[PDB]
Amino acid sequence: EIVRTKQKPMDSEEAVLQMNLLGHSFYVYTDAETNGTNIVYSRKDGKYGLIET
Repeated sequence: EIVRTKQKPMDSEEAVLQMNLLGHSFYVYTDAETNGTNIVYSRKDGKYGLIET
């Protein structure tokens, strides 16, 4: 419910909320304290996963 434009930093829990509001399987964003690019995504067993940098 808030995007920049195809072609703000948040923590893991907030990215997941955005990931689902849009209905995506993964979401790329910038981390708050590290300021690095992270990726949260849904795993098959229902749990969430996160990739760093």
